[PDB]
Amino acid sequence: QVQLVESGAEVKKPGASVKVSCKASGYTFTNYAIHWVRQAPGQRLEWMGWINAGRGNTKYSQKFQGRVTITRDTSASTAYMELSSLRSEDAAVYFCARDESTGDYYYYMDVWGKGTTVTVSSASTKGPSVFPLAPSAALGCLVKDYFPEPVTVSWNSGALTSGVHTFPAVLQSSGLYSLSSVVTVPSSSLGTQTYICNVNHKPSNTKVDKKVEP
Amino acid sequence: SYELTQPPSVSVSPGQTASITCSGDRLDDKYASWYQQKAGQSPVLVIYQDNKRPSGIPERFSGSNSGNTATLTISGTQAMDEADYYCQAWDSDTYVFGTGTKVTVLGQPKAAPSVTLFPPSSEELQANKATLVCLISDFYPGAVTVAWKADSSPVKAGVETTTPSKQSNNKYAASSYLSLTPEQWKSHKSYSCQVTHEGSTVEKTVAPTE
Repeated sequence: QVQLVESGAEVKKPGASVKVSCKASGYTFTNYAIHWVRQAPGQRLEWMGWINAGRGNTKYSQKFQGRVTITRDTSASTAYMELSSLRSEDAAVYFCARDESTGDYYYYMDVWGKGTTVTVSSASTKGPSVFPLAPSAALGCLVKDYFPEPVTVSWNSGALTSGVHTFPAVLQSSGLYSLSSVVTVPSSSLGTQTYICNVNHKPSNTKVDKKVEP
Repeated sequence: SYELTQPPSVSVSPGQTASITCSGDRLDDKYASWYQQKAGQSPVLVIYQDNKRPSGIPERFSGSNSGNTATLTISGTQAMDEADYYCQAWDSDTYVFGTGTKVTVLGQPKAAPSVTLFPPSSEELQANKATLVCLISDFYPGAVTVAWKADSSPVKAGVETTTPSKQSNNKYAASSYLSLTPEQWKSHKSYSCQVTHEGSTVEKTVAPTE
């Protein structure tokens, strides 16, 4: 079917530039325009511009002050968006979407991509400190002060899955992330069942196994 | 530039009819489209050219454009229709999305939050740090507000709180952290995490002397 696939998540410093691609499949790339739309955390969708994949002409939102360049590669079925002089307001999810035609008739988008995230921050890679949240039942792990996203948390090397809720991370004023994982367990199990949370932060190559005791 | 203004929120029970409006200048001369965006998903086109429906979109979505107001009507709303809804139109070579409307469908009965407050671990305190962790679980609807108290005064520094997220039973959980120094933690009689859900406040309290 018609599908749009954006490239992977990016982590950038303020002032840098980022190039996101959108790979199109399931239709004739050359007959449609591709839109770029962004969404900052918790905010409205924001149109950035479009390119007619056939002719190559473009239209840009004037809000971006000529910081946006949209291009396409017809043999690759790929549209590109380059955002230069990144600043923290550019940290957002970036969607590509296909126009109903070439951006000049009914003015609606019929197919959307999955979106990709661009993080913009002056923070440097930092591994987390992992602390136990001892029971007294609910117990858990606090994964504190890391950058960038993400960390993954399993329990007992993945053996324990029911009653586990790993929260989305918070971004603190310091620029560093923090999250926690919790398990609700039966009070009987404490002191006989072993509970170990496994924290992996691939950008810093941090692996920590923490046993959570009463 | 051109602006498309939407009400920020609509709350509805399953079966009721939701109406989302979108106002814009000369909207009557424009084609309006509507996109549905469920939590953590890409937008989906539900209405285009004011009132047309794409294939696969439920027929309970309908649209109208009259008197410079586009209106998205969801008849007999279902729980799965909970989403953000965006209006979209075109003006001066610019595609414009509306401000967006959060549509809440009260699908479950009201459930008050369970609150669990963890003090700083001794391991954290030995690393010269201290974080209180407040877990808020099993509540519905998904909206909650967190307030921290040190003794009885409101805490306005060091607080971060996650946006609620569904558990595996379709109730919501939330998380809140109060970052302190160990000296600040150890020099107060008590700290409390106060969770307000539908006008009713749940509280938990911890102390350095426990």
